[PDB]
Amino acid sequence: KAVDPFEMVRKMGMGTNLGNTLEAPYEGSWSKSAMEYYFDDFKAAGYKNVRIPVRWDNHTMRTYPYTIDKAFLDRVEQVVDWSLSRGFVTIINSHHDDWIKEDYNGNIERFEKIWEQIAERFKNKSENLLFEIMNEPFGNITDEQIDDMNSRILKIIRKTNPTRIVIIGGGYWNSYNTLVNIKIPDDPYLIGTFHYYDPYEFGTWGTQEDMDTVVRVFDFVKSWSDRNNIPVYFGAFAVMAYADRTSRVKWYDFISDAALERGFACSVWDNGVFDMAIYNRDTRTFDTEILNALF
Ligand SMILES: O[C@@H]1[C@@H](O)[C@H](O[C@@H]2CO[C@@H](O)[C@H](O)[C@H]2O)OC[C@H]1O
Repeated sequence: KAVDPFEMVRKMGMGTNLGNTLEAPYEGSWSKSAMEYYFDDFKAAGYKNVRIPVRWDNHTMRTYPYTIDKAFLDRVEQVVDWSLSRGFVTIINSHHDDWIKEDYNGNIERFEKIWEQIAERFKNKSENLLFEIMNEPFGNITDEQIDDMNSRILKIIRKTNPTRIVIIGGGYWNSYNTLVNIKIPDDPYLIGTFHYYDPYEFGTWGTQEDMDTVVRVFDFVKSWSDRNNIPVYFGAFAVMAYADRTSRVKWYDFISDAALERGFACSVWDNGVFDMAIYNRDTRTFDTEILNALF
């Protein structure tokens, strides 16, 4: 007996991303690196969870045995503990580690070793630390390889983390269609996550129709959720350009109302740039209007 996915999702509520930080090529190379006070402010702001993207590529050896720099693991643990110590449901993953998609067969072992070491190093963390296998799994990889990856990375995790909730891609959506996974691993500690995906990238968001599209997507995902008995998590919503200020505020308010109503847990995307940012890391102030739209 441990905490179950549905209980975890209800607990996660609305949260935030620590974007363009640990998933940049090197911490700091993009947005300001992680500072402990970030978490004090997130807490004071109402966030109930913090997703922490991480790109392991440049901190892991490029050749066998694919060891992760101890120094980097220490760094991620420091940031995780700041989050966990403040009561946040904390999520860590693999983000922008595209090398794995560029050659699945050739790089899957390095990906396993990476996950092997992560699971090991955090095996004793609170139940509130969740393992998200890979940020946006859909794309330049086959549906079979995606399924193979989840099964094997999940199996690695389970050896040292028997009951820790793992997050895997449940599907994605766009203005034309929604895709959901039918092939779900047989595990009692999984949460499904969906992101906006468009296989044909080759307007501006915020309209009426756009909202009708999302409510549609959300209802289908919800049906998926009830049918497969698996909670839902929108790990990075509101990653779009809007026609104007008033439209942006409206979208955050809408999206979060619709998700929380259907019992979905979610994290807003915040790249810390002042440009899809809600929290200013230099002034330690939030875009109050948006924060109120989320809660
Ligand atoms: O500044 C850019 C970031 O905003 C960008 O972050 C992507 C935004 O969409 C989300 O779905 C992705 O997860 C997130 O990585 O990355 C590139 C950077 O230059």
